Amino acid sequence: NGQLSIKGTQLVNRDGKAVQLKGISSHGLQWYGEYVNKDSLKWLRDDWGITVFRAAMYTADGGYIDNPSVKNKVKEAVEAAKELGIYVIIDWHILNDGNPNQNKEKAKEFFKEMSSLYGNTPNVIYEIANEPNGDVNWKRDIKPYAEEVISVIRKNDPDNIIIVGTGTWSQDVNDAADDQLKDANVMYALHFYAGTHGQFLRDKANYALSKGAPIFVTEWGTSDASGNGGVFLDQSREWLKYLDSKTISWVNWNLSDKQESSSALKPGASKTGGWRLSDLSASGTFVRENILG
Ligand SMILES: [Mn+2]
Repeated sequence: NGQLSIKGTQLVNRDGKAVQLKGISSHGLQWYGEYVNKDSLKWLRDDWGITVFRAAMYTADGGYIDNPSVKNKVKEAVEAAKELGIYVIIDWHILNDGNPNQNKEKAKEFFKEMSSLYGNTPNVIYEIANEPNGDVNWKRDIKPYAEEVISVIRKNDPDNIIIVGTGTWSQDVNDAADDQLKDANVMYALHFYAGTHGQFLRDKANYALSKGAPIFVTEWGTSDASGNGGVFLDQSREWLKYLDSKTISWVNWNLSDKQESSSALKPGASKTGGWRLSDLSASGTFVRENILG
């Protein structure tokens, strides 16, 4: 494992071999941070074979902007990841606050603090803006934000991977690819839902890679885009086959018992892991099967 770096569009480990990370994301830490602890992460490492865990620290909706103490759960997750030898994504999970400039001063302060703490920790990956959305585009809105935040992180952490979200809920990776950041260790987020997104979205990804823009799927669901609507296993297989075909790392949404199809767990499932297959939802079962391979 160790230090990650990027060879062209390909994430590699410190040995210089290609690596395709696979894992699962928390739901918002202000609501479901109870599922995020050294016990549950260890169980995911050991039972599911995860090699990456995403700590989805919402900014809006009772998240870090209104109550910053949720940052202690991010640090808990990072310390768990270090002890367990897995990667951890620190995800500044914008959504209702769809332009990343809305909370930019607080993001910069947050990332200054995290890079300062974890700037020598190879476990950590920064995801600086989960899903830009609304009338928010790369050149005008998302790129200038990413430059300022990357500049902060790089003062403390010169080499860890930074993943930058793209327009239309991290769909418009082609627009990023036409105006790339210069940072040597940047990747662009692509998010999809198996019940909603299809070939048009793969073609955008293909276009971005052909331009040298690396892609990492920090969030995808087996559901349609609402997160409910049942599970689309055929489409999900087709998407994972496509990601495999390009060695694209991915992180499923989401580890929680929220009552909707994209949640991996059924209500009542332990907060500290050790789940029977009857504790897993249809999504959770599929996702776990695919991480194990
Ligand atoms: Mn580093």
